Amino acid sequence: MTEEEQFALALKMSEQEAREVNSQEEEEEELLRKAIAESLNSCRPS
Amino acid sequence: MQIFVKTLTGKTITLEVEPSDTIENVKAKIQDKEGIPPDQQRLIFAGKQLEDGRTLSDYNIQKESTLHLVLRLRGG
Amino acid sequence: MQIFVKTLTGKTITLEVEPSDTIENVKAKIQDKEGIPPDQQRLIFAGKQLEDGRTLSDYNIQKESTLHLVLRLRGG
Repeated sequence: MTEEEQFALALKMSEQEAREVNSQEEEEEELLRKAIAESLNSCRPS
Repeated sequence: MQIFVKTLTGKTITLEVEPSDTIENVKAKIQDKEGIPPDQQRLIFAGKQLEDGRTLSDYNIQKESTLHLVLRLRGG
Repeated sequence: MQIFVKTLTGKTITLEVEPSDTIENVKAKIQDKEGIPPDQQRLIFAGKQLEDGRTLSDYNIQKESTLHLVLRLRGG
C-alpha cells in the first residue's frame, strides 16, 4: 500500500468539501438578502 | 380573499385565504399544492420574514398581495 | 443527527451521533461497524485532524457532514 498518496487524497477531498460548503452558505445568505431587498425595491412582476 | 406567492423559479401560485389565517396555514396550503415541507419554507413580504404564530392581518396583508417564497434543501 | 465518514477505499459509512458526542465515541462507532481499533483510526474534517477529548460541536460539525478516515501509520 501507500500512505502519503491516500493521506493527501483524504485531505484534498476534505478541502473541496470545505470550499464548496462555504460557497453554498455565502450563496444562501446573499439569496435571502436579495429576496428581502427586492421585496422592498419592487414587489410587482418585472 | 386571494393572495399570490412567487417562487425562486419564477412560478406564481394563487392561494385562497382569510386575513385571520396564520402563516402556518399559508405554509400548509403551499405544502398541499407543491409538496414543500413547512420546515423548508420561508415567506417574505414587504422585506419582512413571516412567522408561524402570526396572521395575514398582523402584517396588513390584503387581497391580490404578492409574497416571496424562499427555499433550498435540508430540514434540520 | 446523522454524519458520513469516507474511507481510504472510497466507501461511505453513515453514523448516528449527537453534537455532544466525543471523537472517541465516533472512533468506537467505527470500531463497532468496521472492527478497526481506535488507536489505528485518524479522523479529519475540513482538512483538520480531530482529537479524542473534543466533541463534534467543538469543530462545528452539523447534520450530513462528511468526515475523512485515515488509516495505517506515518512509517514505511
